[PDB]
Amino acid sequence: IKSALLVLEDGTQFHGRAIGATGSAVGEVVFNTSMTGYQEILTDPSYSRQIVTLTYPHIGNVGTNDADEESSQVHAQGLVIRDLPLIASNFRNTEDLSSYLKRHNIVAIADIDTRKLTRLLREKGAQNGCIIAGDNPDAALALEKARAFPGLNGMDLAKEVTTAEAYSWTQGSWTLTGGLPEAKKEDELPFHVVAYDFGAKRNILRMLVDRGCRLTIVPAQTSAEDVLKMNPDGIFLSNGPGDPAPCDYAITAIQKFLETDIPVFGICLGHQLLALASGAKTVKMKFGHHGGNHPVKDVEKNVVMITAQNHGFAVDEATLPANLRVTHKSLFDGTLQGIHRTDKPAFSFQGHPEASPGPHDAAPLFDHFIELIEQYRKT
Amino acid sequence: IKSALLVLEDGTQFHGRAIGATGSAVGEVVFNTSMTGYQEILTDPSYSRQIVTLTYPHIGNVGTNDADEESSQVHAQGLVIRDLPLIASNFRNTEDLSSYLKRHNIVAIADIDTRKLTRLLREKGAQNGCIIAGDNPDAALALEKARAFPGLNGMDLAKEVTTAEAYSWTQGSWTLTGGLPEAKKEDELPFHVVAYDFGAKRNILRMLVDRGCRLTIVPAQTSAEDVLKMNPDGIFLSNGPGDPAPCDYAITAIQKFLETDIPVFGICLGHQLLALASGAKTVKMKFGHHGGNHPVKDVEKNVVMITAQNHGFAVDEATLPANLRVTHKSLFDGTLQGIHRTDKPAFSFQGHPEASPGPHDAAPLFDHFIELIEQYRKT
Amino acid sequence: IPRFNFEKFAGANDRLTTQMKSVGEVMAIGRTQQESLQKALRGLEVGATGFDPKVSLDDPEALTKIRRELKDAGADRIWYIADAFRAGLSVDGVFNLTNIDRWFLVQIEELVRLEEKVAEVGITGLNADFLRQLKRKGFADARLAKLAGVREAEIRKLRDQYDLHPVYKRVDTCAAEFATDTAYMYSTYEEECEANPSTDREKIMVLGGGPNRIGQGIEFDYCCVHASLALREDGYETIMVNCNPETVSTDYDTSDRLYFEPVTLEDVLEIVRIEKPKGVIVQYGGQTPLKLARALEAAGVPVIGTSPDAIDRAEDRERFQHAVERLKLKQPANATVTAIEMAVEKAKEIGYPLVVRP
Amino acid sequence: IPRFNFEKFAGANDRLTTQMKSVGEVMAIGRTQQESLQKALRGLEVGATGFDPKVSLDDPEALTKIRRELKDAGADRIWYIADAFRAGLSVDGVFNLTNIDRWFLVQIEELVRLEEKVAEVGITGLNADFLRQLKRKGFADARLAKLAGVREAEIRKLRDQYDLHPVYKRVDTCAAEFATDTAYMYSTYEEECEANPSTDREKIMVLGGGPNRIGQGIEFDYCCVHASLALREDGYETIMVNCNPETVSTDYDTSDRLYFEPVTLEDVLEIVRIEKPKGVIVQYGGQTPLKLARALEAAGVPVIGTSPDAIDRAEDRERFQHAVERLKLKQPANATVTAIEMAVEKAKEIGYPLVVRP
Ligand SMILES: [Cl-]
Ligand SMILES: [Cl-]
Ligand SMILES: [Cl-]
Ligand SMILES: [Cl-]
Ligand SMILES: [Cl-]
Ligand SMILES: [Cl-]
Ligand SMILES: [K+]
Ligand SMILES: [K+]
Ligand SMILES: [K+]
Ligand SMILES: [K+]
Repeated sequence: IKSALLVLEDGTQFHGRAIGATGSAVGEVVFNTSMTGYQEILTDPSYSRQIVTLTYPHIGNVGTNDADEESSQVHAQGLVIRDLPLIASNFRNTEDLSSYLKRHNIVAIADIDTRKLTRLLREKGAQNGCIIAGDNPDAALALEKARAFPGLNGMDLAKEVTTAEAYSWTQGSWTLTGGLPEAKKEDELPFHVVAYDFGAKRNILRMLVDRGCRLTIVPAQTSAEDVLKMNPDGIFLSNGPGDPAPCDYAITAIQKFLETDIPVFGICLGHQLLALASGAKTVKMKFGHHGGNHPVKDVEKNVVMITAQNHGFAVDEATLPANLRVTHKSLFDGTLQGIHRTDKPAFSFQGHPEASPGPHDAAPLFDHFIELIEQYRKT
Repeated sequence: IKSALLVLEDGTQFHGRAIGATGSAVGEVVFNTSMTGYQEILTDPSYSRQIVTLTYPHIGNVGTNDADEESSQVHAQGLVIRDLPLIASNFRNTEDLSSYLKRHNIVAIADIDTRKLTRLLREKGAQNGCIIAGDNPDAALALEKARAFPGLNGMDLAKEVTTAEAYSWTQGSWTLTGGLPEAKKEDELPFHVVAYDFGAKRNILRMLVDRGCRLTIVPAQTSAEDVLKMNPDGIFLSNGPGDPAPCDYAITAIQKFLETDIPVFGICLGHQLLALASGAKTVKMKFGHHGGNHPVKDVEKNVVMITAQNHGFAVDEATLPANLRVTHKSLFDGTLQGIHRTDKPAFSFQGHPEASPGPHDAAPLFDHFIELIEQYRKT
Repeated sequence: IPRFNFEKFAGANDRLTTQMKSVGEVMAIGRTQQESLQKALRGLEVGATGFDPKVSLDDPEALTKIRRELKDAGADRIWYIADAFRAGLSVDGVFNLTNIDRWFLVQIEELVRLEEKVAEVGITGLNADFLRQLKRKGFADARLAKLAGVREAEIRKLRDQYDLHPVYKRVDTCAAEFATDTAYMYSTYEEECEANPSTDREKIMVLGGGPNRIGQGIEFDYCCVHASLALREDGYETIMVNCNPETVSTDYDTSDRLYFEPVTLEDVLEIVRIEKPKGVIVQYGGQTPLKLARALEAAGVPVIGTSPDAIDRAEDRERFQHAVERLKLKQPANATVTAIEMAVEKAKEIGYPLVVRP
Repeated sequence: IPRFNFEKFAGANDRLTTQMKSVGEVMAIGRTQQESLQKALRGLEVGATGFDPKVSLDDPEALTKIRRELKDAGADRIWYIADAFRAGLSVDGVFNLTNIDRWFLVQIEELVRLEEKVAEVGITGLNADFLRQLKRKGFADARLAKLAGVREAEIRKLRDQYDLHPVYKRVDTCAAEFATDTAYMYSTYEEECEANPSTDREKIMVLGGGPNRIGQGIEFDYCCVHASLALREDGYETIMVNCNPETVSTDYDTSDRLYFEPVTLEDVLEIVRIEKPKGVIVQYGGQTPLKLARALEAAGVPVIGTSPDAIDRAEDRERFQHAVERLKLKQPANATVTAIEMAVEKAKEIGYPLVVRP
């Protein structure tokens, strides 16, 4: 018997079984409705400092594989599931979930009433929590840890996950047949895009490369000046953890870019930053959006897309500056999902066009980016 | 594929598979001929700083169990075997060997020509080595570390494994039927022995208890004075790692006890110490004695016993002081095995009367010790 | 799980292929695959309580039959899979023969293993902890009673003792991301109960007949629905208990409260336990609920309409004959034979042609 | 491994019990148990190359036969154990029937698993790494050839290519703790070789008969021993190849050098390969070495005494009948019948009584 326990700030306890590393984990607790894509989810840097609960009961059915890693490591602070299956059963698997968890040293618990937890989070809003996996996990102590957690609101996590030094990205998307490609050659990619790493997902980069973009990944705190010096075909703002608000450096930088005519595209955190930069405000949501079945309307076209979501904060539509026009809204709650600058070649999306995991419905968002870039180059 | 490599001082390399912790290990390399008892061996303090090679190909057949631990930990620097069984198959097993190694954080290698290794050590004498287990074991590096090893000659290891503070032991021997018994109550033990801990095997203590002794474990460096103060019915000098030679403190102290009438018994390292304190000389053996089929003759009775041996150093018979009569000799090489003071109630044995693992043949050596004690009390 | 009726078609080829032969189907919901699967088996209406064995462990030929049944699937395959595990076969072995994903197979093997421990420890080893773990795996009280050598009611009493009852979860299309005002539930052994039964109204429970089979079709379901519709309209709070996915009776629109569960004594008693209905109707779902009458009544359930006893009077060839007798009505000549030579004589009495009813 | 002869006693009870029925035994030495067991299998002289199959994969009743063989041990159990794993029975299922420690069973299972890969990858998959792994587990070239669908000599060629040859270790009673002047050796796939053959003398190799069986008893071993004692006394360097633990042939004293190995073409060629003897005697160990003579010669071994051809002349009933004929000697009238009705005729020719020899 390998015990584990999850305790929330409110004092609610969940008694279960340890399936990963021994130890403790603390962070904001969230629920994710994704019936597939757990590995991609865990390796999402946006999940840094978050304890992730998955609504689908059987987690780890298809084991794990490198190709299914969205970043170098597991950023999820912890994992909460109902059932860890007896075996992994998929041709692509290289390591069972438990082993992988243990490998990345993650604290995770199984066998708890994930539904109860979900309902709680949805009804009362997000909460911080702590997981203790060990011989005799101490509830009291878990509670203190959860109560002592500072909270993600106002927390700059981007600067925490970003890259030390800049680098080049030239690798494309995976295929059933081929698998992950070999890095293209610089002279093979027509465009040169500069991407701010606020804790960027591999797929985003890979999909840009698929569109003919050679990447330069820079550290979040990179100056607009330092950047411009690169003569970018475009600037892309990645996704990331924590509050977008406290990221002064980037807002400031973006503001700079907006004075230029260079094309800018942001996804997620980057969407938020772009909005802040345009004079809009952000708020932290009740429990946020985390899953892969979220309907988003393209207001312009009146079409719906099923999207991949993972955000705790949002752009307030009511505080939107005139130079910011609404492009997309959630069909679930009406919250803001997309925006474009009326006066500049800049736009963003709250969802995740690159998916991974999730429906591919939003990938065309990328295409629009490319148009801006080709047209920018014409000029 | 989980690589592992072992390199000897001479540059001889053995490539195999990792079966323990990831990492490196450096130590004197030795071979042990024991067909059974791998766990007890691993947990023998005397093996500190030593890389253990077992001649019996299949190591791990019976798993592991707490009862088979001779100390609080694994003292062996590393483990070198020919084959790690697929399974452990014994009713007493609580954990497989590989799991056990990992848990104790031991670097271990399997699948190597242990025979070749053994013949090399026998032929050319002990050698220092290094085992590296990881993704890409660096041979050169391994050679480096081996070569850099200081060597056990002149190395005082006893101070390294000795207990921090004194303590009392009152626990007896295991039984098939009753397992490890409950510690006895002081009033239950007739005599009171003071035991110097030079890296003591629990079986020595247990068997002493079986004889009606209540123990007081003392650090290696404890002063004769401090000791005498306790009013011991007997003094015992335990087994231990390294060169007995450099342990001045102990020598000095022993000398002090020798001026008294208190009975003294030393086993192995304690045998060497006794000898040194009597004016004898110790040497470092070619490869030493490690196994449990060693014939030892009690020259007095002209009887042979099969014994458990584990030593790299010996007492020079040719330098023995006249007050030091010879009691036992090895039938394998003629080396010195036992001695008794002509003038004092002090004697010792080079082998392990307590076995564990090993033949029980030499147990009666304890008996004599008791006699001395009982007769010392009579006076 | 599909429902078949091969027994009715003696000379038919009973191996499963690309041309459908099932006459119906049952559906089950569980928080885990094991729980879901076990519930589905016990609601199939074939007399199973879960993975009841088909072949004997001490049958020399057993392996040969098991092999056959696995290689060339019949309707009973699901049960031969567990028998296979009891016989020493491996997951890989079973895989090679059936081609059913190991993901599923390992779960069945695990259940077999637990069944083996239950058999071994007996009712005495059925401690709260273990009993809970077994319930959480979808084990039916009846299955557990067989293994332990007791009456189902004993296991049930034991659960009562440990206060070991399921909880009810609700279907909501969104994995609890949004609240629901609808009452479409399923049982499970978890922490939170979302049943929240009303204290307000007079409740009437209608018992469906599970999967459709020849003799028990849509006709019984139609009646079950009408009952619901009429009483609801009348102002009663209607509660439907059924597990046929093909039907209107399992359409959430049809009742105020729907329990998508196995129409078994165990399942129904748990619902009655928290709903405390005014009445329960057992005469509309066909054979399935009818066979439950007597035990329901016995357990305190408020069965409405014609009593289980009155039903029994009719359904009992002997009670009946007596009544017809009593009413001075006409019935064909009949006898109850035991032995062959008995029949022939009696047959002489009765007169040919004859109606021989098992 | 014991040697039986049940085929010689038709009406006998062939099940193993507390009363011995075996007529002899083989012994093998290996660095591992896998290696040790397979070598013994191949040295038993019953036509096995290791774990050759006894039942067909696609036999419907296979599981039933296997079961029986496991439950009630016969002389063939060991092969049936492998068949069991091929057939999908688990280690626990096999344990339960046989009571053989799982420690041994898992070992056998792993070997089967390895054979299945061999069957899958075929000869193309036989890279050096894998082949070496296989050799280390004691797989015979003949076994591998059957799995790969090739000739045994093809695997042997493959090994020569990769330079994959065994090394010889010595027996010394002390696990190499002390040196030895005796040359009592066994083959193994390791690093260091201890054979150290002489460059010095003319060597004579004597092949033993392996385990004793009815008809191939101690008489053949007595000859083997005398050839060695005579020639050794005459000054040759005498090398004995045998694996019968019961005999004087396998006593380190009897010869200069002793190879305690299976008397097979593969094992013998390996010894020859390194010893480069002056001659090999195959005429003294009974059938065993006799059947090897041709192949040995073909492969370049220096067979001494009566030629393999010469042997064949005598043993081939055809060749023989010509030689008798050739010499104008008397032989009973004989025929070679294919069909029943062919024999009845031929038999009329020959005349009763008749000696029917398969
Ligand atoms: Cl819980
Ligand atoms: Cl090696
Ligand atoms: Cl048909
Ligand atoms: Cl239990
Ligand atoms: Cl065959
Ligand atoms: Cl390979
Ligand atoms: K729980
Ligand atoms: K090796
Ligand atoms: K149906
Ligand atoms: K024999």
